[PDB]
Amino acid sequence: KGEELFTGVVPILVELDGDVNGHKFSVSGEGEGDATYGKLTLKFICTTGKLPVPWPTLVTTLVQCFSRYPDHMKQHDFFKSAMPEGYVQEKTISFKDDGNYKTRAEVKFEGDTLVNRIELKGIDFKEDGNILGHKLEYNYNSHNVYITADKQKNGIKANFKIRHNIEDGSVQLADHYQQNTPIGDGPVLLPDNHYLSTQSALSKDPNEKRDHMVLLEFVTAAGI
Ligand SMILES: [Mg+2]
Repeated sequence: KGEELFTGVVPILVELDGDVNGHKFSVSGEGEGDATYGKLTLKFICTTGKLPVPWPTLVTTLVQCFSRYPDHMKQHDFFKSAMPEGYVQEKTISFKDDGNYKTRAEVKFEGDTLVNRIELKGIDFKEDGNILGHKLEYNYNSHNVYITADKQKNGIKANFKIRHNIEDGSVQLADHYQQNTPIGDGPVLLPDNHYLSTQSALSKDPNEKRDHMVLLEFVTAAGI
């Protein structure tokens, strides 16, 4: 069973390959997760130089297997149940009055390390919009990720709305439609309707000169 692999501190590697309106970029992330406290501590670096999109727009794309599922809700943890073979996570992120991100990721164990390999494709963004014009504040709000079962594809679906704070006090709504499917042919946990309560804190490393993001995240399952 997959939950046994998450009882302690597990190292994480995140690799993103992106293209937003022709602008190519790569992000490399390193850190660790401790599912017992639903804690994520990571440092992401833009390996290609300065990013053409704001760092907050990439948080949801950049490992829900580290969510803390209370003991009474363990039978509803799809994410850990798909491990070690892993799962495919596909998202369509629709930014209100702007373009969209279509992401495809494979989340799985590579030895004792949990890896998140992502391909991101962004299209139809406005040149001076909130995203390409870098008008988003370097912070993150607390959200609820509503999960439901997709018994047809032996996985789950998630529907949530992310609100990015704009520099003028307004908000940029980023509608998310998620779909997860297991890579392996082993039995997975099909959950009842519930949500993941998320809290994210963004910061910078004072000694780092490259474009980066330090992320402290806490994810807890609720709702049942
Ligand atoms: Mg077109």
